[PDB]
Amino acid sequence: SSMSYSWTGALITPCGPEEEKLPINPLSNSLLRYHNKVYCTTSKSASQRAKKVTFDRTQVLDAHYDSVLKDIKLAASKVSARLLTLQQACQLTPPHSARSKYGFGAKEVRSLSGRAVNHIKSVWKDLLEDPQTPIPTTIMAKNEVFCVDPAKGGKKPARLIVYPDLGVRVCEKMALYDITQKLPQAVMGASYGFQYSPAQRVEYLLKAWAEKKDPMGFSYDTRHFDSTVTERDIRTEESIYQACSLPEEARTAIHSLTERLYVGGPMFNSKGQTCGYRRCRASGVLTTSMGNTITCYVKALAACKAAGIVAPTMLVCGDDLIVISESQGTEEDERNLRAFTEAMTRYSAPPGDPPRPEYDLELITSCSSNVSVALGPRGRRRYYLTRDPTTPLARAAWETVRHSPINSWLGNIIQYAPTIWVRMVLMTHFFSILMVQDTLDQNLGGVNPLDLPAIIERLHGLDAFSMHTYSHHELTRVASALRKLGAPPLRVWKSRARAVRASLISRGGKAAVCGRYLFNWAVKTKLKLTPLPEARLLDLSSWF
RNA sequence: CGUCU
Ligand SMILES: *O[C@H]1[C@@H](O)[C@H](n2cnc3c(N)ncnc32)O[C@@H]1COP(=O)(O)OP(=O)(O)OC[C@@H](O)[C@@H](O)[C@@H](O)Cn1c2nc(=O)[nH]c(=O)c-2nc2cc(C)c(C)cc21
Ligand SMILES: Nc1nc2c(ncn2[C@@H]2O[C@H](COP(=O)(O)OP(=O)(O)O)[C@@H](O)[C@H]2O)c(=O)[nH]1
Ligand SMILES: [Mn+2]
Ligand SMILES: [Mn+2]
Repeated sequence: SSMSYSWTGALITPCGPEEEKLPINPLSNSLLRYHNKVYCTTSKSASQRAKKVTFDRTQVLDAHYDSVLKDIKLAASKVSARLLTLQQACQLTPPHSARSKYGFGAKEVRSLSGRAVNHIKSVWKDLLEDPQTPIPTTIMAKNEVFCVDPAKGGKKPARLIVYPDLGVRVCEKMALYDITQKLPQAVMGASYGFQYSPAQRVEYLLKAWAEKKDPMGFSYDTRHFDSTVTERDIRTEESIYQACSLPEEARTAIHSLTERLYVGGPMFNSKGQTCGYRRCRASGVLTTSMGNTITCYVKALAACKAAGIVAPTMLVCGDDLIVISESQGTEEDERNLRAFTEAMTRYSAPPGDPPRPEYDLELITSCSSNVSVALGPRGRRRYYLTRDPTTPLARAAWETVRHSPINSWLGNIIQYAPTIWVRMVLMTHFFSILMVQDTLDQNLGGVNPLDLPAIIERLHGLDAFSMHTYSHHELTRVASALRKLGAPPLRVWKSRARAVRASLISRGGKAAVCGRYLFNWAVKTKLKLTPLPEARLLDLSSWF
């Protein structure tokens, strides 16, 4: 049947010179040694990611799909949505957003400049009326930093990103932005993944897993999920959008966006030639993150009934997904997950790595993270969220003229602040750099470094300063990830942080706070860390 | 490029 893409042969060009590493990486050449292993996915490789994602999709839905889709449309019934004033939509355009062909950019859209407000008024007028003629879209390579894995091919090709003009993107928010805010939370309930915070996700899977008389979990993600999206899939997506209370102007524009934009259309490279025709999800539209999640919930929930997964609890975050269900004996469980994958490929959502049932919560990985255990200050099992530190580390060493990595360090130091690798490797190197730079209180990312103990206690609680025995898996992984990248062994970071703690305490003030809290683990003789006044005297909602 | 915390 349908082919996800049909190419013209025109290279996917780069929309701006690509960064090259320098002969000295001054910030990270103490963090790790093997810089030759850290790469970035240029548009050269885009040529070859194209091959990976072009193929012949063919679905075979069945009574299990159609039973789910029906009650999901019944969830959609209880949702009331509203249009978005052309102004309000312009106000939600991101500040660095890519400018429009027709001479105006994000700065002009957000300040309601006259020229932009008229062009968008006419785009939205072409959206109403003309419901058939496609909307031209642009196709970009996406540059990303990784570590080479010789096992799995050496260097990943660049993911492909496809987006309409800026005029169109404001119109999408008009038609669909309010939908996105309500629909998934309504159709999927507690199974909606983006809803939870890192601590909340953990509390969930822990509850889901103890609620079983004999738990069994697995994760499933589909391969090339943007490409496995058939046209019927998108139109059945609209079928759910339209099931809510919409002003009639919404339905017209929605229906026209689904035809002219979402179901496919031409594609042009940054140079401007014709590049191909797309017949799948264009990753890079408003619905992308929500369509993905909803479609995935349907196909998943369908396949759960086909295979007979019993009492399953779910957690969908886009096309990543995890099911904690009731074990049916080992050898039925293996048979069911094959039925599961079987349905999921008859739904045009084949897997990547084939799923496998696991009976220990640490071995399930969804959204590039897993759950592990450590011991808390009192001796209690503390469950946190961790990951394979390979890619965060490779990114800590990405250092060109344009890009500086200190953001990458903080972004992970916060997100994964309880993990052994952050506590010992990232935090040690972070303060070790800023004390020497003497830039120990800039405003990196709208954040101040000297607040980290307060921020961390706000988000992960005081135990992130006092967690000590680490799970065997997590040790072997951290140890081996450092080894893979040239970084010192954990032993060396223990000594390095012992000293970074010294300079921090001795600097006094808010610095000495960081030294005693973030590096309690380093000292021979701990200090009993009490809560901080800023466990509420810190606004809990600047990003969370 | 889009969504999100
Ligand atoms: O490696 C990432 C990541 O750790 C952090 N980052 C980016 N986006 C987010 C979100 N949504 N939540 C949490 N943390 C985030 O910063 C790194 C990305 O920046 P990068 O260095 O890759 O790009 P540039 O060098 O072009 O720009 C420097 C940025 O650091 C800067 O723009 C800053 O504003 C990043 N930043 C956000 N940026 C953004 O556009 N939107 C957001 O909502 C952002 N939120 C945050 C939140 C925090 C806590 C930080 C530290 C930075 C953020
Ligand atoms: N626009 C955009 N979409 C993304 C990005 N990453 C993931 N997605 C979407 O979410 C889906 C999840 O895919 P992923 O698990 O990252 O890898 P894949 O399934 O092999 O393509 C993708 O097909 C995209 O549609 C991104 O950086 N930008
Ligand atoms: Mn995937
Ligand atoms: Mn995924």
